[PDB]
Amino acid sequence: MALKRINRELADLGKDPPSSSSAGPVGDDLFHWQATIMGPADSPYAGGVFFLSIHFPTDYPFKPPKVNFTTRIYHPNINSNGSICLDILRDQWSPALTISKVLLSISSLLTDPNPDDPLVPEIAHVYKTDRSRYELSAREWTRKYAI
Amino acid sequence: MQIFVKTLTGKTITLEVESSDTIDNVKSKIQDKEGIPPDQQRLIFAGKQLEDGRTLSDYNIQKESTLHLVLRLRG
Amino acid sequence: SHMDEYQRKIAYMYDRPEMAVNDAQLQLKVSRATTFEDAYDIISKLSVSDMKKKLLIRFRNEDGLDYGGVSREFFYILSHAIFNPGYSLFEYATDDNYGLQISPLSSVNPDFRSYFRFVGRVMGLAIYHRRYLDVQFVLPFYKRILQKPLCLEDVKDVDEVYYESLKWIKNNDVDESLCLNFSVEENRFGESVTVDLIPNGRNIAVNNQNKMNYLKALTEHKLVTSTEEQFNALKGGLNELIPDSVLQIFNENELDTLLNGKRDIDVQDWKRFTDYRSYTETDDIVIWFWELLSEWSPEKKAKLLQFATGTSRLPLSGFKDMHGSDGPRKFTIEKVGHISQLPKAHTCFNRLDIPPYNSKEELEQKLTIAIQETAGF
Repeated sequence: MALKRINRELADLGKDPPSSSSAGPVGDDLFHWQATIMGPADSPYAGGVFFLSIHFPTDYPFKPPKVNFTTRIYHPNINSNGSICLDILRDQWSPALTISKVLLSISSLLTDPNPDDPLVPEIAHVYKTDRSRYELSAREWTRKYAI
Repeated sequence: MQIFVKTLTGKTITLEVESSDTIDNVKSKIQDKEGIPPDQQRLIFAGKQLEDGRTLSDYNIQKESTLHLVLRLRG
Repeated sequence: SHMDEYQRKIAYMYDRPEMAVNDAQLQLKVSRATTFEDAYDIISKLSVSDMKKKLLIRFRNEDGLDYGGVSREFFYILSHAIFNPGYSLFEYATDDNYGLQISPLSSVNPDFRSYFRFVGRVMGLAIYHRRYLDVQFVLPFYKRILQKPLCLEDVKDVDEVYYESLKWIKNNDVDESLCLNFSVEENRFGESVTVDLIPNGRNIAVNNQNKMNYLKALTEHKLVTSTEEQFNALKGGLNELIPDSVLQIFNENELDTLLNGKRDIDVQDWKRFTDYRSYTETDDIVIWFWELLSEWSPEKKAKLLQFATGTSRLPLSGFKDMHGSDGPRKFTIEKVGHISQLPKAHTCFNRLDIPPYNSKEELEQKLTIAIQETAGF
């Protein structure tokens, strides 16, 4: 049940992809995927490319996958190690969700950072107090790392 | 008018509202039709999150507008 | 009152003629460092008649009085040794929700039956001689020991997300978009192997007319069929001393109390293994917080722990080996927010944001109000 579903997800991505984000098994191991996210053009991360590592647990689709960032991003909800626990992947998970919905949710999160879950309190404070400084810092980081 | 909502599982919801109707009224209608509390409802239109205290026309919502229900931010 | 009825049951159980100890004394000597090896060497050879005599325990090269405390310390060490997941016998149900259960991989050993019979003998010895372990299994384990039917709700104790997904499948309809079928993939030492819930199960898709049978088979396989031989050996070892007609007067909670005593959360370990952000050990909001945690009942402490971390269960070694959503993440106290706001909790990071209040009464009121909706123990 944990392999036919993953094959179906890969086939669906190979037919009608989001055309911006991409996914693929690393070498030949269906339980370890690489993903690429294009920075949204309406957010300070525009022009950047981000890489994600997705681990599919054996209990898939009952248990959500584990996604971790690889490139550092100045975000109030992404820490230095780059871990996102957002409820689609820890609490609000149902078997009907696919891996493309997760990527769409993350690409939406890269535009509306959460203020009330200050995973990085310094960055959250900068965001809540000095919006212009926050956006300038985010663009500086995106130029610095995401290239 | 009529608007369309795509949920997490692919279910499509049709809502009979008006652009002058407030966000609170639309969320109340959605809760009545589905049972999802308005606070837990995160509807994205044109890549932006709608907020209470306003109307649909305040977000440039028109006939047969498409909304996507997404998951709340916890990070 | 639950406590009075439980005491009546305990007295009736220990007054039975088939659970009466003898007068001769059995001296059981174990070295402190190698507790597990010597315990398995001695216990796994004792006769049932020998195990019913008075249990006298003396650690090697440690002469002292109050043998009761020595025996209690020995049972604590043995229970924290044999049930430790690193020994590849038991395992946590989930990393972020610490619940012990029999590990399916434990079958890799050439003879797991001897080890699990030893574990059963240890548990029977602990119950028989009025000594408490300190492990905390999951409710399905106790329901199995008493031979109770296991249903879907029992998966809630084991894994919350798994139970939520199963309930989702039960409630909403299932299409062909979900490529679900009667087979479970298990990764045993790298290689992934497929187990058929029903014969020729990998070629049967779960329509809307099969999802109930699919849920039944999944629950049975997850909770029972994966650990048949090992649990059979363990229960044989346990029933060697305690006849099954005696255990079947309790339930899944009274048996837990009998095995582990009254569950409590230590405060000294909690204080010694916490960290602060923007706070210092000499700050008033910390000393007041620890005084309040000192003079609190165990139920409210468990409620606070579940409110902050997310679960009311602790790892086998206290707060030292505490895991978060992403990895090791000890209990953290942070100064975040305005005075008026209630204390908040980030569960996936084990963080408690406590604003800088002005008096201990205010902190007590805010902290008691902020955890009302939480349920502990």
